[PDB]
Amino acid sequence: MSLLLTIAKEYKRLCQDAKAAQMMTVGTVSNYTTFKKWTTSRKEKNPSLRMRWAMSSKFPIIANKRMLEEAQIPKEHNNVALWEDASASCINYWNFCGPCVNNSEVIKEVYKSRFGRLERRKEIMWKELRFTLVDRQRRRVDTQPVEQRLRTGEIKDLQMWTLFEDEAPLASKFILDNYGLVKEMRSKFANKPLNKEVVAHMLEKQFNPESRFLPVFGAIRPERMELIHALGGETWIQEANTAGISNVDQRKNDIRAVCRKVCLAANASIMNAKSKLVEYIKSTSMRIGETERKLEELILETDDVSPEVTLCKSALGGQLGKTLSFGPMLLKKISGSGVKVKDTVYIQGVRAVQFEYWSEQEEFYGEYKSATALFSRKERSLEWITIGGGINEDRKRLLAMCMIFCRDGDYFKDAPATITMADLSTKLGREIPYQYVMMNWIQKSEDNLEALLYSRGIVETNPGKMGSSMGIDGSKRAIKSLRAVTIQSGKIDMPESKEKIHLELSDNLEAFDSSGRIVATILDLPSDKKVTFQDVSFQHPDLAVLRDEKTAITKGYEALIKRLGTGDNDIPSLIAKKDYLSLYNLPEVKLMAPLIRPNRKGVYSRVARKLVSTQVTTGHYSLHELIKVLPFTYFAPKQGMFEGRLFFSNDSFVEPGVNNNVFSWSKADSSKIYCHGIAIRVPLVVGDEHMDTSLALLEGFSVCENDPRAPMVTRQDLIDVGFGQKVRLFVGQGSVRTFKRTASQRAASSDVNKNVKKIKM
Amino acid sequence: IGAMSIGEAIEEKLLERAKMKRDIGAIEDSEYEEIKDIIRDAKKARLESR
Amino acid sequence: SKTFAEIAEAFLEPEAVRIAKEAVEEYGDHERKIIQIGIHFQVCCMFCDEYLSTNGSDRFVLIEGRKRGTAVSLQNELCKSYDLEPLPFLCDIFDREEKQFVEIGITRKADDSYFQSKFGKLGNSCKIFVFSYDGRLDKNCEGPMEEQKLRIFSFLATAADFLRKENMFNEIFLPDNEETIIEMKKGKTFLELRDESVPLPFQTYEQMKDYCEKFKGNPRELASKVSQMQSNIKLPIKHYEQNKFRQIRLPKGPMAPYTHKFLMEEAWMFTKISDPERSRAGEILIDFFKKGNLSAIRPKDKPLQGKYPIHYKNLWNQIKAAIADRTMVINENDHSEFLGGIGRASKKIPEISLTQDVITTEGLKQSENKLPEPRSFPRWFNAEWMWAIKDSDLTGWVPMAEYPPADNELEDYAEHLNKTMEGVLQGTNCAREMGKCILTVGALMTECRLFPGKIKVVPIYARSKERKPSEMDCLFGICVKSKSHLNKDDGMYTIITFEFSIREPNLEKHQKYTVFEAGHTTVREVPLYLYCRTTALSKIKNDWLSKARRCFITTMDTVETICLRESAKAEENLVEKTLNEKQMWIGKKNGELIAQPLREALRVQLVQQFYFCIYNDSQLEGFCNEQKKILMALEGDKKNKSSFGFNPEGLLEKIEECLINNPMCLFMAQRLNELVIEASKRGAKFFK
RNA sequence: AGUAGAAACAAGGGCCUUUU
Repeated sequence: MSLLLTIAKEYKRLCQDAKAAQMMTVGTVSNYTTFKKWTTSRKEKNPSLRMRWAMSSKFPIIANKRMLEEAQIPKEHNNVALWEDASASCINYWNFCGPCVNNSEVIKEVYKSRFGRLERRKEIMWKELRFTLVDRQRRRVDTQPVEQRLRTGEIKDLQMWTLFEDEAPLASKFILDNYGLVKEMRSKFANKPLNKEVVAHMLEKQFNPESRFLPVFGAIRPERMELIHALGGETWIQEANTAGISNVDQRKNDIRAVCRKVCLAANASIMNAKSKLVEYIKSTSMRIGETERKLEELILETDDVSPEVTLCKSALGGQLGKTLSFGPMLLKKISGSGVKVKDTVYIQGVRAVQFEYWSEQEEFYGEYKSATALFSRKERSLEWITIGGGINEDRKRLLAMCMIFCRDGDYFKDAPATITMADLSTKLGREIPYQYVMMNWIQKSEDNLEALLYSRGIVETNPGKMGSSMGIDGSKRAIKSLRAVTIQSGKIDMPESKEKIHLELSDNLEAFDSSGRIVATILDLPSDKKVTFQDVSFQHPDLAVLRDEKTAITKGYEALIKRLGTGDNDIPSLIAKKDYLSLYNLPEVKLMAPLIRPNRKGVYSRVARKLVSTQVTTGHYSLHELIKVLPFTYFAPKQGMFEGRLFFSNDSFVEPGVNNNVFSWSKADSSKIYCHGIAIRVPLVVGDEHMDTSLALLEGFSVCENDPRAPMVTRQDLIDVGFGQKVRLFVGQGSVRTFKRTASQRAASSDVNKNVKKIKM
Repeated sequence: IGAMSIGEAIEEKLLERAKMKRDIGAIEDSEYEEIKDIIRDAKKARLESR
Repeated sequence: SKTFAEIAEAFLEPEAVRIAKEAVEEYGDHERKIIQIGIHFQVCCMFCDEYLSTNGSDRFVLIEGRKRGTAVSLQNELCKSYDLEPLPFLCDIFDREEKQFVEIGITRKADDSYFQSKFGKLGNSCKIFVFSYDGRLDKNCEGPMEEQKLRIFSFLATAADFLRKENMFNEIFLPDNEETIIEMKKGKTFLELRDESVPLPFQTYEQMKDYCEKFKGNPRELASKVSQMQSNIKLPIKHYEQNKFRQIRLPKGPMAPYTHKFLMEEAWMFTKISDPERSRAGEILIDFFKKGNLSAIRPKDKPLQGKYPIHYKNLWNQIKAAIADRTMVINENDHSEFLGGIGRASKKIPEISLTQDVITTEGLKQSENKLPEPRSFPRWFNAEWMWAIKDSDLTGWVPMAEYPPADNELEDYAEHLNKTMEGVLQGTNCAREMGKCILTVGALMTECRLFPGKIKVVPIYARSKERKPSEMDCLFGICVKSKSHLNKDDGMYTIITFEFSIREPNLEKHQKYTVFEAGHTTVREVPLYLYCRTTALSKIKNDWLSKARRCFITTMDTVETICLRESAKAEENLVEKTLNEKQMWIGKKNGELIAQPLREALRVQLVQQFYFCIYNDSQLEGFCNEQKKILMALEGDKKNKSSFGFNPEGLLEKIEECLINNPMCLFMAQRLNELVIEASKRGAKFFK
């Protein structure tokens, strides 16, 4: 308003100047950031003293005049200098009595993190303080329970698209994919009196899991690490049960299970395991709380250092940590080097089998359940191993898997009699190296493990070293103990390195990392297991258990949703032209008509043929209901009694209005259709009464060749633009572009892959 | 970030805001024309000056 | 994101990244271009959009991603089969339907320079499409399919946003064909210098670079040189057991004199019932003056000792007149001027106005820096310590907050320990001095801030509580502060301190003060003594004295570091037993080692921390930094660890260098010597 | 006078720069 005129006059005054005009004219807008530093640069060494100094002053505070005048609060209620025409005391007067905000219940959403902290803390049953020398391990962890953890780029787009839409940047992939989260955030913080910067900063903190390198004891869960300071120190422990707070392990566990399942499925195709794996990953999703997320993004966000996730991250191309693996064991190379060197091993009598072994000094941290180690190898020999675990069995298993890692012992020279050529290799036509065979051998029976440990030389426990010794049963001390097996108390501190290594994978799912090393494989996973996954979507033929009927209905609904794109002879355009009659002869309804229960098909068509008209003509319609009931409008109307439900030929119905398993939706997430527990994405080409907003149209538009003839419109006027009509539009900051309302988003990955495959012929 | 200068961004955004508030908000065609004329004068002055 | 490949995978598909990487490796060019080529390759593949010809067969055939060797082979094969003319240069795609090649290009600048150059090079032979990131197309023929255009322009828009975000939308990463050689702008002068910094053997950076890039290892020569350096050194190694630590030598001279601003042991105080309404400094001073005991004081002309008596007597009378007037502002007279040095600041002389004659008229020579002088061990410090380890007949001298609620056992334990320690520590005399410092310096801080340029009057007071009861305001003495115009950090502003006493002044100890016997006071009647000092302070000393409450934290930390450790070795709550029983040696008497529970050695610890706050200087810093070696040697001796060193004599010299005119340093050194002596009876590595 | 350190203050500009 008049303020606008003032802003324009100010701009005019500035441009009348010469220097400001020069700096504004030249360069791009980024210069602002730079200038933001050349100004207001001043700090102070001891701020505390300065504050005490200033507070004493006659009038320390600063307050805007217009706010004080608007408040109409007494100048000096009792001979107190609230302001010349301000003291700190003034704030007290305001707080005790003064202008009251209509409601302050929005603060609970702004600071959802801290209220969550308080809510979690109120449910902790404190048991009993005890005293003892706690064993603490210094390891990286996360100290904030967070849902839907994202990167800084996504967070930045979330803030811009939830607060400043008029200055929103061009629609990203994430915003289109995750529209339920953006809608949920937008609703709470729209048309509200708020300091926007504060809210943005708090959403940044909301979506950032604070990872720190700390001493730790006991379980590792963000719910505890946020208050670890009040659970135990080096000398005391305040017992407390924190199991049932913000369960974050069940979703990580489910993600790992799903990755295991897909990786085990996609090993069947010898020639095309990799491509099948990628296709399997892309055509799958899972529900997190309220929202449904694509598996690929979840895998990219996660930090689970496990062979399943490692392989999937490699396949998609995600970079991952410098973390090796060997079965259900963990490793981390502290130092050293080496180079492959082949050696033969006779399985039975004379049966040469080649195996490669590194040749150099090499230190290695290791981590098995409730045990840790710091071993070293040298030219096909286990030089030493220092353990700091706390369980006899975990200690033994760790030592054995470490020995195997380094191919030490006579068995590698002269294989045990028991192992045969049938199990050595080619379970499914793929060779299995010796080391994994020995691993399976040890897992198979304890006696083999005992034989392996016996293979390492045994000596007599010298005096003094009794405490630093390990028998065959993992005894703390004995009279005879394993050669060069030191033992100590206290978990070995986990190393740390903020490095990111690119690593590929072979046709046999062998993840190389810019060198020979095999970071992970499919032969270091549980054999197999059956699981019933909840709230997941395996939209792929091979990964499906349903019959042809519900699959056919779901396919028909997908086909109907495939005509929701832009262009004439389509549902949205026809609705704009109010030509409901054409909808009744669309190809997809003709394809879907056979399914419709023929006995009362006509009656169903009449009711739905009526509903669409009422929705279409009036201008108030439910897109979801329209898609739901278009299949019945193929046949000629008839006469009959309508019970209330529109059946198919498979004893599955849909009631017009109330969600059911066969067809569900929600006003919260209006971009999903749940057909028999299958998530069907609807494109965002046209808004509906509930979903109506700036976002529901973004997919339809796209950029095109610049044309200065087309008009310049507002963001809201986008709703009014014709299909296949060009228009210029300000986007983000300092960008004027041209948009054409035709959906053109073909698959980029598929085409690029195909061309690359062709390049190899 | 962009390719426009500061002046150009202010010019276009201000014009868009004025159009949005004349369309629906409490602004009169006279006020909209006055502001737009002021903006045109400011742009001309900025470019001509240096 | 530390390498370019990751940045390209952010938007580009990783496959195209690998392709462009292999291509760069084959050509041998910088890898900085992995992005540009990748973008071009992606544009072509997406451009193709699996389009088909009339024959239901593929329409576009790529030639770009293929290796150079097979590129010209496919090009010639196609130019021949369809009976086309061979082109001199290479292209990117071969449209079969129109039987002609199509090159593609991408120029950041919105100008036709690149298109013009490319068209000139290729003329009109084939179809060229010069896209632009900001929506511009330059061609020489009909435009492509609309879908193809909208996919190219969307991809380019996203890519330009993701570059502009990272500050990589420049010629460096997106150059044209010509501007492909980025290099540091080697200047004539920079080279002229670099060629002069090359070590003596070499004479040009080229020789040094050629010698370093090909440097090979010759361990024989390196080891020989190492041994020759290991022989011409003869590094001494000294196991302490054989070479013992001689006792520290302390300086010699007169006893170290009292330096703290406010008297502790001697100071005599006046009490008055607390008035909440009148809680201000001046209000308390006036109320104390009104009873009339203060107005009785009438110092004698002759002081017991000290100098400048007349000035002090005049200032005392002026202060009394000020209070009588209820205006605590002193006028600037000769006595105040002299004590405050208002005008005793040397006046700067310009150098341009100087001449040998001026030098002759008044002596002119570089300031003969008067380093401090050495003072011998103080024999009075022990008395102050013992006095400070006694109760003050009052409690709650230092203020405190209110303890918060509790929910878990741990909090109850913390609150019980804190309550016990605070109760023990609130009755002593050291805490009375803590309160006196906190309040007096707070008042003086809030005066120097408000009324600089006016020699205000501030009292030396405190607040306390009678044991179990009412509260009490105590008045140890009076202060004043000369102009505190603290324009800069770490300023300087003289103050003046009058304080009462009932004790005769020592000559060696109370050298600073200038006492005046002042009548009598009841308790029976007793003489009085008016101790008139003239000290100085700064901002930093003020803030730290006003935050002296820190000592409680350190003392509690030590006590609970001992109690939790003793409790863990037994896995049971052993704190009260440790506090009551555990005996801590705290001195010697009659040649024996005295010991008392921890509950009574908290007082010693607290006094130690307070004195660290008070007498802190560079000397104490250096000392406490150089004594650690000796304590580590002691521990090594206790555990029979054959410690050793290279030159202990130098260490002792360094230590004795930082012992000058600071009582605390000297006292602690004498105690350290007595410690090593007493331990020599049960340990080694120390000489007598 | 005093402070403290390995040099600086002991106001500077032309009349200005009270609640533990």
